[PDB]
Amino acid sequence: FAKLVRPPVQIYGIEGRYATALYSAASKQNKLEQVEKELLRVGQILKEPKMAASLLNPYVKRSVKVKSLSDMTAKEKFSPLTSNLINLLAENGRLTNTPAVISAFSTMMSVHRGEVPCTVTTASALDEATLTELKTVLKSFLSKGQVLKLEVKIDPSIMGGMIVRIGEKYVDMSAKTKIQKLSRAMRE
Amino acid sequence: KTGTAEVSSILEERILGADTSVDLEETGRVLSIGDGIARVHGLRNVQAEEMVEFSSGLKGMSLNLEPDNVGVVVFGNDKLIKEGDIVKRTGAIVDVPVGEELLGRVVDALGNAIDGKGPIGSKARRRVGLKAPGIIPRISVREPMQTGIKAVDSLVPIGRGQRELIIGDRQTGKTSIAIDTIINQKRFNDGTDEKKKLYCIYVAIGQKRSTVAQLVKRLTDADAMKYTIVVSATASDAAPLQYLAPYSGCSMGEYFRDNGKHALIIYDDLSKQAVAYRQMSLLLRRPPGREAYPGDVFYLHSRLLERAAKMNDAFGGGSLTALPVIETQAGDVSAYIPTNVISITDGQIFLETELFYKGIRPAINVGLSVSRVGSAAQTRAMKQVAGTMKLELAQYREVAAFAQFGSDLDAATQQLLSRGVRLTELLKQGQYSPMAIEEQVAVIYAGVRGYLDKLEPSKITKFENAFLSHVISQHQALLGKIRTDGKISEESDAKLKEIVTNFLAGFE
Amino acid sequence: VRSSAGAVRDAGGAFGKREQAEEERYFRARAKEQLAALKKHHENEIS
Amino acid sequence: TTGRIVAVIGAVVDVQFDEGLPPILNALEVQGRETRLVLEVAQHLGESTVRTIAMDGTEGLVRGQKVLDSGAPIRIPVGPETLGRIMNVIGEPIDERGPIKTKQFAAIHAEAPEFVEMSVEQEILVTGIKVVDLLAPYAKGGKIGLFGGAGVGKTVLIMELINNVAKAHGGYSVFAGVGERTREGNDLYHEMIESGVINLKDATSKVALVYGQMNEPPGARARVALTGLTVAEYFRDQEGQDVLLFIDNIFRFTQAGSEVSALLGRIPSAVGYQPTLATDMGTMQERITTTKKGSITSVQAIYVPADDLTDPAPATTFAHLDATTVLSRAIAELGIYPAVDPLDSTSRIMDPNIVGSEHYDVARGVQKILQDYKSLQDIIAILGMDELSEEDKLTVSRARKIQRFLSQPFQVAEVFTGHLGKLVPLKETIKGFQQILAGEYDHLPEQAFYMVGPIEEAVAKADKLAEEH
Repeated sequence: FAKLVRPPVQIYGIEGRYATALYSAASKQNKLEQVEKELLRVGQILKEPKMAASLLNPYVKRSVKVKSLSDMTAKEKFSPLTSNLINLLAENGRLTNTPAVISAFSTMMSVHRGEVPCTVTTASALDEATLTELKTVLKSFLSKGQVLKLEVKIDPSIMGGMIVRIGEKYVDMSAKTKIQKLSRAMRE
Repeated sequence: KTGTAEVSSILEERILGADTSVDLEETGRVLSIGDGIARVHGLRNVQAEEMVEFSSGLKGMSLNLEPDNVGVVVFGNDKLIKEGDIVKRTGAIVDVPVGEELLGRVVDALGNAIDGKGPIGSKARRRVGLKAPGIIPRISVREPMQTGIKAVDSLVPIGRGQRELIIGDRQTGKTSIAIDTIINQKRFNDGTDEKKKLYCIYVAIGQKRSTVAQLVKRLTDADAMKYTIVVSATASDAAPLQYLAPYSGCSMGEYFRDNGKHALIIYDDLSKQAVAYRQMSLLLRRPPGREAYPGDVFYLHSRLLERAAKMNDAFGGGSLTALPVIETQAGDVSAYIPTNVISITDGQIFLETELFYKGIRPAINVGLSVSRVGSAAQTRAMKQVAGTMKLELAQYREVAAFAQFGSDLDAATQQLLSRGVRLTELLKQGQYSPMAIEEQVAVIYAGVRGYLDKLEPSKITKFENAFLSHVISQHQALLGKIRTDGKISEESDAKLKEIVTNFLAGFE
Repeated sequence: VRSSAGAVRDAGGAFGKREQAEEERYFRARAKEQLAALKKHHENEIS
Repeated sequence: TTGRIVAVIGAVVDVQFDEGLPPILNALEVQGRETRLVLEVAQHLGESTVRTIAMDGTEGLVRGQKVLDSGAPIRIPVGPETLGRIMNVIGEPIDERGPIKTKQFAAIHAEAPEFVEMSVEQEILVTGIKVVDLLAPYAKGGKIGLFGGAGVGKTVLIMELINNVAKAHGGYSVFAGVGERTREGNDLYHEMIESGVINLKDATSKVALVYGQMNEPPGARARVALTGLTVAEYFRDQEGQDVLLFIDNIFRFTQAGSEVSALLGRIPSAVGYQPTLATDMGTMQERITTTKKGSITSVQAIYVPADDLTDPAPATTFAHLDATTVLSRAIAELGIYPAVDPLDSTSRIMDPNIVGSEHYDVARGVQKILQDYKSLQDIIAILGMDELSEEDKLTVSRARKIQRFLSQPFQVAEVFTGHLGKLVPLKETIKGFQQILAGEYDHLPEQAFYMVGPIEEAVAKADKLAEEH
């Protein structure tokens, strides 16, 4: 078989297999950015209430669905890769999980351009200077060229401190966990 | 949901328009391979049960045609097949060579010689999956198929075009019944009568190679290979070969049937063909039924056994007797495959281990044995003596419980016990020593007229022998008269009376 | 479903043990008698 | 080639390859293990993944661990240097004595001999055991089975055979312990060292051992039989000589195959067995054969789960054996040892034209008298012995004498019985049983015949019983 080039992050499931096929197809011929843009476009194109209502009805024949999607793709001047992907999803009847495929490819492309999602949780909000030093130190965690994608949620359930997720790495300087630790060890 | 062809390799091919340089009509690429089952992508123009050929020189049969893929069963080890291989159509359903060029040759399930005696003649070929005859071509079973065994020929007659069934336990004598039947046909094949010659086929499913080699040596010793084919599908063979071997044998025999000759096919053992089919079906993810057997396992054996027919003179008159062998486990004739094949066939020779060790070898248990053809498959002389023998044995089987007590019972029961014991000691037979029909009828006639009520039971096995040698040497005219004539004429009856009395007059 | 010889002692119920004992007692008695006769013959054949 | 673990479920590891896949049955080596873990490929799942069974514990495996592809099936060291050693499935030594230094490595997977290689000659193998020699005589080059449940004498009988046949056997010998207690493996190692078949000093060892005991994961138990079989095959072909091959039990091969089938995606068959039971057993039992180039005498112990001889595993194994000796618990309860069932044992050579008419007639007379005894036992359960025809009591007495006379003391069962082992030549067994049937001993008591060798020993034991009466 053709030795497909594996994606950076392995997505699994039906969407995973379709997205890995698309990523392998695009990586050769080097059309990853354009194909991602076209995927974002079809993200809205199919979402149109008329098109969505006409594609979620399993009593319109697959022939009609494929013909309509071919017409839309021609009317949008897409890459042959994206047009063939939409045709393939339509033939296999996998349109109901098309947004899953776009989301999978988005996740797969983000890692391709070197991004490590991050999460910070605190009892209350932060002052922008402190967030700046957080940016600096977290970038210290990352490797060379690995952009960061910070997300700062606010969880009052914890009693203070901070919680940081960087990929699968996790550091919990939160008051609640330390209270729990002392209460347990002291209880013993 | 999910399909097996939705793997990312196929989708990758199809996204960048690389699916147009590949011929998906007569070739396919293996998606999966495991436990002897390959799942192939493509082969869109492949017929059910067609034979495909893998790139590595192996063959396979395409059984499951699903929307996404084709389920091929490999004819050998799946060591040589790897995911991504190339599978090409052969174009033709599986067929085997046929003709008199197979006689005396050991072949495997596909007609390839395995005895190292050179290529196989093979002028004609025949498809293994051919529909059996219909209602009209056949005619009632009338001719006898001389087994050469006193019990089988006397109380469980087998005609030509009949499907008997040698059902029994392990190590009871089933293969011995089959081999004695095969060996007894030399007296007809050697002769010149062209409507009595029987050609034999021995299908050996799932037996180890040493057993088949010893069996072939046994047949060669008895000079009974020149008219025998042996089709080996031994244990090391892949499941599809064990599954096909009965059908290859049946087609090699249907050749003889279609051309006016007569054939005998001995599917030994069918309960192993059922197991091989069960394997193939379970690995193809087909829905299991009772005991994990697929639903169409009755179909598998019925479409095989219903090819044993007796064509009429407007088609040639040939015939194909079938003697399927089945091994019941404890005594369970109510299990699945024993039940199916008991309901398919026309009778049964039921063998025992209680009788085997009580000294009654062959261990044919009459009363449980039956032949729904019956007297129609017997000669007139054999009918005459066997009617009385069967009646007396039936009388003896319902008072055999008293056999231990015996004494302190009325005279009628004593006589029944005595006659029954003499008759049972008469039905005892050696091994690989079949007997012509005249010999059998002479012996049973001596037995059933009371001429052994004086001899002690321990001496009946010696009487039988000495008397038989006597008649075979001194009196050939009477035996020839009975044989050719087919019946016991009044003068022949008187001659038998005088011979039996004169020999018994002094025996000591 | 049938029945076969030597099944009473295959079940091993009450009849099986009863039969085993009915056999063992009798043959112990006969063994004792035969041993007595063997001793008598031994003594009578010394000379 | 280099691949990468992508799943670990029990003993089944799924390995993904970016380059070309490895063929089925190939051995792969996991990189990053202190010991040697070898996986064996069993399926191609598509998408470049291959499923495999691990020949060792899969603890501490990490999704992503690199894997090397050896390119060939598991290759074990073979030759005269393996004699006196012990081995794993993968051939590395487990006797703590150093590397096995051979020049030949043999792959454990091979095709069975073709039909044009089968030997068709049979001659009795006299083992020195009365019941075996009389009713189910063995044969040189033939495959022997020892069926029976747990606790009936399979291991004791096989040890006894090694004591007799192997000790006085010129050719080599192989013992593959498949899924059996490790205590027994050590006991055999030390007993062999004591006897002298395994010599730790010189190079005169006559036995090669392979052990896959029941602490191993199913992958290793399913393949140690093939490892022992490969050693035996090499000694058969290249050495061109007689070989013995003892296996204990060959039911653990089937069972170990059944413990992974469900995880490989196969629907089960009749009773929680893999769908490929008969094929998997045939592709192994078909390499244990006496071709025209050599000769393997194979003795196999076959566990029968819950004494059920109709279970699929023993039921299927029955068809691959020339001789069988069905040890029975109902006879071991009576104290008759070995508990070989005289009516449920058979041999191929048991014909008048191979053994002789005297041997055959004696055997058939014994079997007939025992069957008649079984028939009578039903009546004795109602009447009683006192009410039998004076001829029947004769049958019962002969049957009990014959039942006891088949018992024999082994040289390896000294510890249990405390008696001394006896080897009975074939002519003496035939004479003993012919005399017992002919009535030349219908005065000696039954117990005189219990656990003795030739018949004269029974006479002497009866004399002693009478003197201290």
